[PDB]
Amino acid sequence: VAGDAIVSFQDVFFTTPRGRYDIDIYKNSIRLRGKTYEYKLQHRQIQRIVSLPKADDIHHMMVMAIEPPLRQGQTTYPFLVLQFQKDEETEVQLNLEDEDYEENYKDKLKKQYDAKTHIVLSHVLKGLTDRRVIVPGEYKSKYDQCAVSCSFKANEGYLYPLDNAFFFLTKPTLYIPFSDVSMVNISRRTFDLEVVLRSNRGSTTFANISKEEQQLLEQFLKSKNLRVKN
Ligand SMILES: [Cl-]
Ligand SMILES: [Cl-]
Ligand SMILES: [Cl-]
Ligand SMILES: [Cl-]
Repeated sequence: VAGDAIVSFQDVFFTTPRGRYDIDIYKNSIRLRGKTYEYKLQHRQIQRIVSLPKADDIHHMMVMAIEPPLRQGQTTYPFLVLQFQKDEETEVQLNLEDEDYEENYKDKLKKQYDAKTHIVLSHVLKGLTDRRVIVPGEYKSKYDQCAVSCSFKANEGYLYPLDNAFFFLTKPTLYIPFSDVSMVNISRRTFDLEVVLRSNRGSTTFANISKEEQQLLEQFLKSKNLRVKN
C-alpha cells in the first residue's frame, strides 16, 4: 500500500532497470515498487536528475544518478532511466494536510497538478528533493539536435554536451561534470573524443562521432572553458 505517500506515479516504464514500477514519493524517500523488486531510495541518494527528449519525437526520458547505487538481488544500478510518452498527462492532488502544505511546501509544490507526466514528476522531484532538474542547454549539433551518435567501449549511444557536463545514454549511462575534466582530445570521416579526467582518475573516450559534427562540438566545449586539443 501507498496511502501514506505524498504522491505516487503509477506504472512507469524504466528502461534501466528494465521493468514497470510505481514511484511512491515521500518527504525524504522514494519507494520504487515493481513486480519482482521493491526498493526504498533515500532522497540523499539522488545525485542528479536529467530530463530530455528522445530522438523519437515520441518519448521523453528522465535520468536519476543514484549514489550509493540501487540494488536488485546481486546487481547494481548507478542510473535509473525512465521513459514517458511525451504527450501523456497526469492529473494529481498531493496527499498533504493543508497546514503541513502551508508550513513546509507552499513555495516549492502545488496541491494540484494537471500537466504532462514528466513535467509533474520533474516539479514534484524538485520541490521534494531540492535537486536541480538538468535539461539540454545551448549546444545544438550541425542538424539542430541535442546529441550526437557515437560509442563508448563497444556500446552504441548518444552524447549530449550539456551546459555543465558530458552525458552519455543509454548503455551504459555516463555523466561527467566539466569540473571533473582536465582536458579534451580530438583524434581522427569520423573522430574520437577523449575526456581526460582530473585527479588521475583516467580518461573516457567517445568514439566514432561524425566528422561533420567536429567544429560545433569543438567551439561549444571551448566556450565552456575546456582545454580542447586536436
Ligand atoms: Cl509507458
Ligand atoms: Cl508494477
Ligand atoms: Cl521519507
Ligand atoms: Cl508546473
